[PDB]
Amino acid sequence: DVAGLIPCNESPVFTKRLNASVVKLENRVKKYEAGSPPALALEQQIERTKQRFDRYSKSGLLCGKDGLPHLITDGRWSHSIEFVIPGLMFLYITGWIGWVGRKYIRTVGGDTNATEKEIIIDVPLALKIMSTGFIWPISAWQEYISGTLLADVSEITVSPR
Amino acid sequence: WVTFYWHWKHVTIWQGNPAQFNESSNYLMGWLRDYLWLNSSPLINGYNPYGMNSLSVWAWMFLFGHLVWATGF
Amino acid sequence: MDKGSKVRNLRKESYWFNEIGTVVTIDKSGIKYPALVRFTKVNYSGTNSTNFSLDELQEV
Amino acid sequence: SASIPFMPKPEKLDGTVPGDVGFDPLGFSNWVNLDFLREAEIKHGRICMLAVAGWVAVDLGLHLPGDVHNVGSLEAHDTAVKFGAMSQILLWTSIFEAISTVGVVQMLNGSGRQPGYFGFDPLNFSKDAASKAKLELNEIKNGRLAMLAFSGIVTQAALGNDF
Amino acid sequence: EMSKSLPFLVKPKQLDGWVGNAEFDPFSLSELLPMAFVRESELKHGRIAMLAVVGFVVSELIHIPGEAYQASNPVDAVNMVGAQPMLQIFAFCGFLESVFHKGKMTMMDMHADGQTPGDFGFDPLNVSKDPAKLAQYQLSEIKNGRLAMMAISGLIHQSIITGHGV
Amino acid sequence: ENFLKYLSTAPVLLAAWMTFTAGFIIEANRFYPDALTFPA
Amino acid sequence: TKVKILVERDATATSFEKWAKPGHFSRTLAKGPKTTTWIWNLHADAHDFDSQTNSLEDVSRKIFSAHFGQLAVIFLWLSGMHFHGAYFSNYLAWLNNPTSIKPSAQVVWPIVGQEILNADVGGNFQGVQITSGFFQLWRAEGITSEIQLYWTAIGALVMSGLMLFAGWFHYHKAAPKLEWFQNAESMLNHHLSILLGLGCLSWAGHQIHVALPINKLLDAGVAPQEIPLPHEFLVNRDLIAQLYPSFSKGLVPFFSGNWSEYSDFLTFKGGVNPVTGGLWLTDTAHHHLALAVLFIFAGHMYRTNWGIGHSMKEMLEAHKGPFTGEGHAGLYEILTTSWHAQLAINLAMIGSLSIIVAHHMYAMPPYPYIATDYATQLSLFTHHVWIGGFCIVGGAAHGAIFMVRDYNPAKNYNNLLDRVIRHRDSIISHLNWVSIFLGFHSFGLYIHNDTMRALGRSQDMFSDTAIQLQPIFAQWIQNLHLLAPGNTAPNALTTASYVFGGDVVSVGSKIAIMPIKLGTADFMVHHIHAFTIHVTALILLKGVLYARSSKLIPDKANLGFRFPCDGPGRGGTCQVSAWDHVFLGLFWMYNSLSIVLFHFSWKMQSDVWGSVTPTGAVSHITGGNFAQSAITINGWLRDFLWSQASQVIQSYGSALSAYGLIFLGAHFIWAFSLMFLFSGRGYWQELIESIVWAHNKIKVAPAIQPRALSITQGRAVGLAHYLLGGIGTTWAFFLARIISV
Ligand code: CLA
Ligand code: CLA
Ligand code: CLA
Ligand SMILES: CC1=C(C/C=C(\C)CCC[C@H](C)CCC[C@H](C)CCCC(C)C)C(=O)c2ccccc2C1=O
Ligand code: SF4
Repeated sequence: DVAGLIPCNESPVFTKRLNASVVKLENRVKKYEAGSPPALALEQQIERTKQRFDRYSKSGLLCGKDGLPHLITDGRWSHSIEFVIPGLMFLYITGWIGWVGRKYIRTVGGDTNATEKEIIIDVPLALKIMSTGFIWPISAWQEYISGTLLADVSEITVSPR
Repeated sequence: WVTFYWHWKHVTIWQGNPAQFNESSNYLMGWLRDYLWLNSSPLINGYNPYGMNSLSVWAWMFLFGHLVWATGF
Repeated sequence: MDKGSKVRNLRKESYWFNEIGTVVTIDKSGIKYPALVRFTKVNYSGTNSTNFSLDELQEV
Repeated sequence: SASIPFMPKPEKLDGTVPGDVGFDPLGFSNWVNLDFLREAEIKHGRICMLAVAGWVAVDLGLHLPGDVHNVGSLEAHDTAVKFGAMSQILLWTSIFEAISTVGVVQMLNGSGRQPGYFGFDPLNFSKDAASKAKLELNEIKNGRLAMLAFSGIVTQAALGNDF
Repeated sequence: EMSKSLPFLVKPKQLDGWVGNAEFDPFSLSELLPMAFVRESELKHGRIAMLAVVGFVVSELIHIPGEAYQASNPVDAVNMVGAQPMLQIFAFCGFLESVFHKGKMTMMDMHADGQTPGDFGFDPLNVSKDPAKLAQYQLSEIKNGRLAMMAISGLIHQSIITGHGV
Repeated sequence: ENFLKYLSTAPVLLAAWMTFTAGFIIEANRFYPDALTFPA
Repeated sequence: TKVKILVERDATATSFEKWAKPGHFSRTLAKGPKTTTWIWNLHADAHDFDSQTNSLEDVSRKIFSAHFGQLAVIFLWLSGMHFHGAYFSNYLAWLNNPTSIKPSAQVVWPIVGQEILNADVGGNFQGVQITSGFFQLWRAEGITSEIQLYWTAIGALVMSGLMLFAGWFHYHKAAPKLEWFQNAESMLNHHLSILLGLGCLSWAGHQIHVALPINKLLDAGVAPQEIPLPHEFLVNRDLIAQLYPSFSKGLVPFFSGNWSEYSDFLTFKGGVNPVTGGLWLTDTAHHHLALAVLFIFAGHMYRTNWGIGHSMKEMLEAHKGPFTGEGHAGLYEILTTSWHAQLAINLAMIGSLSIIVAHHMYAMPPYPYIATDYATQLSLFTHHVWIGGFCIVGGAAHGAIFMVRDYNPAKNYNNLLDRVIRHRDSIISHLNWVSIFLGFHSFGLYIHNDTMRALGRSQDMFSDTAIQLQPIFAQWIQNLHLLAPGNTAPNALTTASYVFGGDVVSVGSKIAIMPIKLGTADFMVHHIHAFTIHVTALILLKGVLYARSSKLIPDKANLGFRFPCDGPGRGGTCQVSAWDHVFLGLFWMYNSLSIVLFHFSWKMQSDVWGSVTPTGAVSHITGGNFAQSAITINGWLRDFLWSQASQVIQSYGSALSAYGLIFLGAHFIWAFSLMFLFSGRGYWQELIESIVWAHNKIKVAPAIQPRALSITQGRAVGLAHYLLGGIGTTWAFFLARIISV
């Protein structure tokens, strides 16, 4: 439903696209003997195309007048699968990365050779830190409420501030 | 970017096949082919060895603008 | 204030403004900017020290 | 110079390597670690002794119960790679070879490990009385013999069935 | 002064005061990580392998009414639909891991003061009577845990290739 | 020691880690290809 | 014995300690990174040996071993090419039916749908069509089997290993002393008599004994299976006597002096082989034999250890006339005491030679079935043209580097270098005038034609049907080359190339090579080429001459080779160094070579490449629209770029879709380069300051302080991305335009 979109399960244009892909692959494979490595590769491509289209039909995506799936990203829970769920994953992964990185910066920073430890990573310490990122949200919130996340106004600035 | 978007959408609407934009505006090759390459044919043909037409002045100005743009570099 | 004491910079034009630097030497022989200070970070010129007047340093 | 009496007295040789007789015309040892060479020679010799034993064993005898073993030694590699036993033996030999690579690196660094020391004496054929040096000379010599013999066997069987 | 399990390597250090002191560490991963955390991980993997091997053997013997019957476990777990049960058990496992670790969640937080690896109290059976018997049982636990890891890996993969793992 | 320290340099570690990330991403796309949207 | 071998044993210890201390080579970078600029410097001064040690011996030992490393890399590349031919290519199928089967030696894993790039080349094979002409090269060598390709790859791998070992050995174990390097006479003798003389002799032997009979059998229609192995042509002489009944006599004619008896397989017919469309193998065999003789003779010219020979020092000192003061006095010291001078000469010569190779290979296709492979011809021509331009500009840059660093006025008193530096103003002023004259006249011809065509005054243009500018001199030279066979080259049966005149050589209904007529469009485009070349020479020569000093900066030499500026004083002093002259010369070289490649592509598509009918009618790719459309800028824009860009833009959904993707990516990178080219460092430094404040506010602050790219690095990055984008755009354009065939 949403913005005049008909589900791809009952989209004639979607089926026409599937048929066009399959038929063009078949025309391509018609110039190879059955069982030839090229023929097997093309048959596997045909099977993969059919599986992709079937998965799209079964997933619940919304098709347009052009027959291609369209994504709804207004927060609709029924369409969270399109954007909300992966987004969270991203914000987790990157979060992890970021947090881990920050920790390393603040771990080797209290040394005379802090610079020398950035071109040359301390792999043991680096992996120690990297293994701790799965709780990055909790640690980040604890630091935020504990005042150890942000620096005070007493930091570098410019003539007009 | 804004003027390209306006012009291509309106051109497709005027031609009577707005589906072309809806299809080809999702990837950049569509912009390069269906808008710049396709719609410049009546322009670069302002004057050819076979003859010339009313658009010859616009083709000359087209090449002139290209030259000035390059000279800026 | 004294040799080896940390001082927060107050020179507005300085590359290490609002930063902590260690005092290296202090000239008691008059001079307008007698307090030599050294910072961890190098400025754009590659130097990491400068002379300041005691009025341009917050003590700690 | 030993054996070849007109060669230039092999350098950095003798005093070690029970199997040595002083035969180093090219003398690679001078410019490369002797420990690495000893390890390479011993490993080649062991592998090839097993190879000779296998080739003679495959010679119309001791075939495994599977039907695929009606096949002969020459075609054994192909039938094994198709059957996948070859890939598995590759897996296990690779595991052993990595664990031994750590040891080779340690030996080169100066860990004090002897070239072929793998502490493998289940029936401890070796004894202080037996004399490890006497036991090794035979090991190294029969290993070199097996190296050359297997090379010959495979080549002249690729020519015509040795037996 | 020389290795025991692999008598062609130098005996790794930082491996003495530990129950599973068979002196096996060719790639020296112990030197790369804190011993306490990684041994605790050994304990966890071993315990999970024990539970999994027992659970796979039992399932191929008896089942639960209406939870699917007479099928290989790797196939039955796939046959669960909607992820309704697996998420429940996942949350329960997280609950218990949090309870046991007392909030010292990650490796750096873990082993804060003592946090002896894989203790978590929970020893109602009379133990800690003497270091001798306790260490004997601990060594038994480690050996059985490693055996369980190998057994479960084998059972699950052999079920994958075949139909029924046994 | 020296060889491992060299392996710890920024470019070597970046190359190794990016190769690892590309590898596991490629494998994930190989086993679950054409993953526009999440399974129900 | 003045020439002798001198080495130092165990010159350098082999250890990894240095590998963990990046920047050890330079004294400034060895202190560790304070800012990110350090990082960039470490990759910029890595191979600047001259700036790492003050001793020439150490620089020489580094250069020798780095050359060994380069040879190892090249051998590894050859091994990879040959191995992919043996295991991943359709070489056998192409051998059987070269005309229809499309060469391909690369296969793509199906991982994201990229398997579409596996084209239906033919021969029951799918892969990426290659345009490196390796199949034609291998056929010319009479490979005829994949075992031979496999063993070629194995040998290449072993040779790469040997090159690596030689580099290591000649640095760390036996490093030749400086006196060993400073042997120009001995080095030239050894490189001419053996490297180039015996190389030619050995290749001629291969051709006579391997390539000739195998290719003759292949041309006769013998299937590769029935062709006996090449070694079979070395044991039984009669087996070769059937093909060339002059072996029967053996080697006795060679020593008796009756070389005429070898005319069976040592011919001078020239032209092109009608069957394969390439040069006759016997012609190439005689060619390489003659070159081997000449190189061996020339390798005995220089005096090494026995009195006889030439001393190049005396040779140079002797050549001096009234107009040039001391003549070539002091050039030998320059070329034996500074690697930059030698590198400048060698790079200039290699670049010019690469361009000559590109010009000669298309006109006289040397390999079988390469002429009709339009995709291969175009790719090889453009590749070698680009390589030549890059090498020429590099020679200019290193000449400037020599002038800044290794130039010593004390040893260059009133010699050629001194006098050139002393009338540099006149040289540059006249080069400027000739550049302006060429630009005005040549490009204004195009502008005039465009204006007249836009105004409808077609009778006032510079066209064939209008005011005519016929390249009369080029036409006269073409006529003389046409008439050469039998009159000025009596023993040559056919002209050197069919470009000048003659029949239409077509293979399998495709026009392999045909005469190229020169008209007014050719005149205009040739003068455009001359204009661009003159401007590039202006820029680079000005950079070289004014590298040490100028009326702006009398002491430029003290500032170094590459420096950003000398401040905003004296008006402005931006891009005043010789490095910046190279920076601009690279742009102009890219422009000129782009024009050259467009000229070649359009001319060949419109006038040479095409198809023939059984009667003999010719139908070219674009219908001969070059004469009346290559005379206006709008004509180039419409009939060449817009018209021939259809393949790239429409390649989506086919095996050539990769070319469209690369077309767009090259456009993107080219546009991206403008960000560095136009902008300056201060803006980016301030933006980075704001971003660093943002990082610091969260207690994230790298110890290595971030820095905006230096001015010189900004220019270098802009130029590199500009060149990559342009080259990639034309690469995709040509390959997709010439692979849709
Ligand atoms: C771990 C290091 C780290 C952390 C925590 C952050 C965090 C942040 N950056 Mg910074 N940044 C970093 C590295 C880092 N950055 C690097 C290496 C670059 C150079 C390419 C930049 C360039 C940069 C710019 C230009 C901007 C930010 C901005 C921001 C903020 C928004 C997030 C964002 O735009 O990311 C953007 C991230 C990038 C563009 C590149 C990140 C590249 C990798 C993924 C990060 C380095 C990971 C590294 C391998 C750590 C390894 C740890 C291991 C040794 C244990 C946030 C404060 C923005 C800001 O000011 O917001 C207010 C902004 O405008 N960053
Ligand atoms: C025989 C060939 C040859 C040799 C031996 C040298 C050697 C040298 N040159 Mg010369 N040079 C050459 C050819 C050569 N050059 C050519 C052909 C040009 C014309 C462009 C130049 C232009 C040139 C200039 C302008 C300068 C040098 C400098 C130097 C010195 C330092 C080089 C360095 O540190 O590398 C560092 C190498 C790099 C940082 C690698 C960068 C490589 C490019 C930018 C990227 C390549 C992209 C790749 C091909 C495709 C990418 C694909 C993409 C999709 C990823 C050194 C003496 C410098 C100097 O001061 O010497 C005294 C200097 O200022 N050279
Ligand atoms: C397409 C844009 C463009 C144009 C037209 C020019 C033009 C020129 N460049 Mg520039 N250049 C450009 C782009 C361009 N460049 C870019 C992008 C770069 C960056 C790399 C450079 C970098 C560069 C350098 C580094 C150098 C030049 C040089 C030259 C001159 C070559 C000599 C010449 O042809 O004089 C003749 C002039 C023309 C052909 C311009 C067209 C004039 C037409 C034919 C006639 C115009 C009508 C007429 C004037 C009517 C008058 C009346 C009217 C006012 C009403 C010329 C001034 C060189 C130079 O100045 O030394 C010789 C030089 O050294 N250029
Ligand atoms: C954008 C820009 C910058 C800022 C650009 C910077 C700091 C470069 C940033 C490089 C990043 C951090 C590395 C990663 C880049 C790519 C993701 C991949 C690596 C590319 C090569 C380095 C291998 C300048 O400093 C500058 C200076 C002078 C003139 C023009 C400019 C200019 O245009
Ligand atoms: S703008 Fe840049 S290059 Fe020009 S004078 Fe100023 S600092 Fe130097």
